[PDB]
Amino acid sequence: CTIHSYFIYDKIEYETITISPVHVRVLKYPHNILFTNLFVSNVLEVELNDGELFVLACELINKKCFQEGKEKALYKSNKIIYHKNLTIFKAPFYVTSKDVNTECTCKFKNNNYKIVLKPKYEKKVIHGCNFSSNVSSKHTFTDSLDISLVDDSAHISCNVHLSEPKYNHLVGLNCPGDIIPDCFFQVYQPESEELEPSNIVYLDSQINIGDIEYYEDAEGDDKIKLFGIVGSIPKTTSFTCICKKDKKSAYMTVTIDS
Amino acid sequence: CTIHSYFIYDKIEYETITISPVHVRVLKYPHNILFTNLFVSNVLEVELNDGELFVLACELINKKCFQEGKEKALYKSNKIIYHKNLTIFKAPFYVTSKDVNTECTCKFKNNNYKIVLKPKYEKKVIHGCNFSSNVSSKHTFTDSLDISLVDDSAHISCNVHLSEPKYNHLVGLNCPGDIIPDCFFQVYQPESEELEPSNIVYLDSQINIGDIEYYEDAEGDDKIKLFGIVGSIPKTTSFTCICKKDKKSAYMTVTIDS
Amino acid sequence: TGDVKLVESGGGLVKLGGSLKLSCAASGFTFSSYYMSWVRQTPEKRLELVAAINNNGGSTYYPDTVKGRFTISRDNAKNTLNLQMNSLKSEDTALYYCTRQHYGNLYFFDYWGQGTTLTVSSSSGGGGSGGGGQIVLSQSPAILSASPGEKVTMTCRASSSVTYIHWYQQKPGSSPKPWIQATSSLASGVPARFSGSGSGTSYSLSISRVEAEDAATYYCQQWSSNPLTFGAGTKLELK
Amino acid sequence: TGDVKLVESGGGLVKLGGSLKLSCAASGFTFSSYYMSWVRQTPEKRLELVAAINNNGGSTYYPDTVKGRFTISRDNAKNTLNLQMNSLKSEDTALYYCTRQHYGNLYFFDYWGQGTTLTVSSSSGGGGSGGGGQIVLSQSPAILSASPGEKVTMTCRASSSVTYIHWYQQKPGSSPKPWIQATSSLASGVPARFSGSGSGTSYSLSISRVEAEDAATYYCQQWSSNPLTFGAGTKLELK
Ligand SMILES: *[C@@H]1O[C@H](CO[C@@H]2O[C@@H](C)[C@@H](O)[C@@H](O)[C@@H]2O)[C@@H](O)[C@H](O)[C@H]1NC(C)=O
Ligand SMILES: *[C@@H]1O[C@H](CO[C@@H]2O[C@@H](C)[C@@H](O)[C@@H](O)[C@@H]2O)[C@@H](O)[C@H](O)[C@H]1NC(C)=O
Repeated sequence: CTIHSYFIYDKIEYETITISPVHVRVLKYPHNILFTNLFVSNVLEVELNDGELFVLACELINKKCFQEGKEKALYKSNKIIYHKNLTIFKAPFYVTSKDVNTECTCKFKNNNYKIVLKPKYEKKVIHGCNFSSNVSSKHTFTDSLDISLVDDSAHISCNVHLSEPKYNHLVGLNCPGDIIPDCFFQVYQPESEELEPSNIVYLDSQINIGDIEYYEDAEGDDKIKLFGIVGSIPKTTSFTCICKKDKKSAYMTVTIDS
Repeated sequence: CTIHSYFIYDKIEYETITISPVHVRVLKYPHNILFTNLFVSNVLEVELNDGELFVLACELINKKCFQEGKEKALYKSNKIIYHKNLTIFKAPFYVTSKDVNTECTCKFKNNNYKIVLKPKYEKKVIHGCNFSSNVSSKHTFTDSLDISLVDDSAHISCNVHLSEPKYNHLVGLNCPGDIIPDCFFQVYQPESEELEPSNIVYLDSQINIGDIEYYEDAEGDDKIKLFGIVGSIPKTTSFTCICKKDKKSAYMTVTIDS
Repeated sequence: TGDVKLVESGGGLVKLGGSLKLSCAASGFTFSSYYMSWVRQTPEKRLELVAAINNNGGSTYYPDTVKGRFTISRDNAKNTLNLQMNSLKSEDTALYYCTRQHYGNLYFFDYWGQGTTLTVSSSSGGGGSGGGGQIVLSQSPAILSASPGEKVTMTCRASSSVTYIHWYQQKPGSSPKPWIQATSSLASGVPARFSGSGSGTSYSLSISRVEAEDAATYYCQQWSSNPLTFGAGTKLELK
Repeated sequence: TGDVKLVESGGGLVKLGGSLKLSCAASGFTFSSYYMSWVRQTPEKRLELVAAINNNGGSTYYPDTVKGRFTISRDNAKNTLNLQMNSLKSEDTALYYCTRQHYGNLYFFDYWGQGTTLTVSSSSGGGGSGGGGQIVLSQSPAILSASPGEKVTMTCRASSSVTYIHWYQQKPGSSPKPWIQATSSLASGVPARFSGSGSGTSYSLSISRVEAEDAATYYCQQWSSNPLTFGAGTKLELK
């Protein structure tokens, strides 16, 4: 095993070993960790950066915390670590809107300290293909190809190529029909130069990075699937995702250099 | 008149005035001029650069010269200047193949001096759209969109954007059907932000540059139209060209910054 | 769903000065990618642009004959086109077609609906309350009676320069149909005997060998400046 | 021209050891953008890949049962597919379909021709000289006799892991037709009562309410490693 990625109380501070933020190289967490020891009127408002961590040390949480918002807003984090009553919050790389927050209640002493986190919103385009035809959407894509414009029984590609020493982008698609395979948790291998098959594989195995954040959304019969990549990849990786609506089909090919 | 471009014996050495290479600013010719005064065995072989000039001073040419090749090759120049028996040759910016040459016969004294020019071939991609479906072609395009893949009665764009301080590129298309308008001598104006018409205009007026070289080719029912641009343009210019095959149509939009 | 379809609803009879709303249901295409228009056909068979709206619905145009009385609107989510017509005059009595153009097809009216009739109600006929402050199209002849197998030509003269002309063919009982796109590019299915040519103020449509199938009214149309205008039509006859 | 069409020619009767050339005429698509295959159907109704060629025609694959006897070729300029068959054996007696896949459709055989028959000529029937050094597909049951309005399920087991299965439906007198793409994505027009599921070595096709229209042979197909293989088929019956 050449396990080499970031570590946040994951299984192979330390206690088969957990790792706070066969060769198993441990990378020191690439982001800032914000620790709270348990502000104005028993509540604490905190702005988090994309990927920034927030750890709370509190042994009293009477119900599920940081799983709901303290206003008309749901700030969803993909990693809410619960261990030895030391909850861990990982700020996402994508969010539906700026008007979003999450709440946690820590019963410290005989007072309810409630934490509220907000995002330092940054307008982010998705490097990918929009195969839908609605001009109304909360998502912006680098490429577009309205699948309704393609002929029945035809197959057309929409290519996306990424070429940066270090990456920090969102890759995804918008499909008004069926997505093949279950993108982006599983992607379709690139085409061979020889007469060889192309299989469905997990994206994690193809890119070979840990905690690859995956995001999703839906706006009518339009499905949005996305994923975030932060850092340099070991090798130039390519993969595909198919969108298909009735007799029309279009496929997104993605090539990421390094 | 603010006539401001290159000059090669054109009408408004000097003799309403001709100009060897109302405000009329004369720009000194942006390329090297090669003069022959009239080599091995009464013939001269010369390699020319893209845009380089070659002037022959000879008062005796019994028939049309530099209009035909001295081998299985036709090296076509868009500007063959005939004035005061001082023929001028302007090397093109596009050529079908490397195996190409042109011949001229100068009756100097009592000996036939025959000039032969060849190109310093450089593999050049065309910034534009290939709407055809044949993999066999002598031309390479930056973008492709096989029009046979588009649905009947649908209209899809293929965009090309150029962004360089100084340009030296070929812009064009390959259409398997009808080209609208007569591209690239005349192009279709860009789309208005308001409810205003878009007209057919000459490309020369849109880009505002002199001697914009235009090239063409055909491979079966596939029509290739191209044009060359060398230098910085006064302002960010955009224009369109439509390709249409039966009920299918696709349009190339071109935006050139500066 | 299916192929392109435009269905006009509303219309009937309104007193002079009255109000009426017309609607158009678009199906079989991405509606939001097309410019939409209301184009009417007078009892004299003249074609006139009544209103036009851009793709997003933020820009509209109305000729001076309807400006301040009619209002064009679109609902891209419902795939609908609307026209609220106020202070109706006798001049407004026409068949109202719903039709589309795309910036990418050189603003060619490739699909037209069957039309919805409006009858607003002394006599009249001719002209059309238009012809002022616009490029006018003069077609000649008004009636071309030719013998089969003959080469025919009809002309379209423009009051001032137009950079292109579109030709449309209309047979009784049906709406106009695309015939010649951008001066010389024949529409899909149009026989090779047809040709289109011209520049400046003079354009033409020619048929190398006329047949029974060609008998129809051919209209030329320009859009080099607002408003967009059509000619009166050349009725091709083979008696 | 028109819609996708694949016409197979040649075939008839050849003595054992003889030679024969088959041809396929492709029309209605950009042929050079598709991978082409010759897939035969034994008298036992087994489907077997005979040969495959890539888009440019530079890469070919032949299973060990035909490798060294058959040769696949394509002429992208003529829109043709050829198969030269040498040293013909009794095992080669089958209906030869010409069919297509695209890398972009997950190599799904979306169009198949009607087939060309070859009769090379003691008795036999079963197996198919295949099943060696390949992922084998085991379908169960061979005959599913169900009553209308019943929920039915047919299974497709794979000798070793496959990352997806394609389902095809075949009714007597016609070639196989796309039914379920990439395990669970129904083909165009396929009723909502049909569903497909699975992973690893176990996959299935289910029908929520069986009807007279569903009566057909359903084949599963895998392409996770060379060669590409199909199962034997589950004949759906409603007597
Ligand atoms: C096109 O989209 C319209 C607006 O969508 C709404 O706003 C976006 C930003 C999302 O929040 C989405 O979930 C909302 O539905 C719809 O009203 C309209 O019906 C859509 N049109 C079609 C044909 O789907
Ligand atoms: C596709 O192209 C084939 C090869 O074209 C030939 O070579 C190119 C490089 C040009 O020189 C061209 O003028 C030549 O024709 C053709 O043989 C073939 O027929 C073409 N296919 C179709 C359907 O047009």
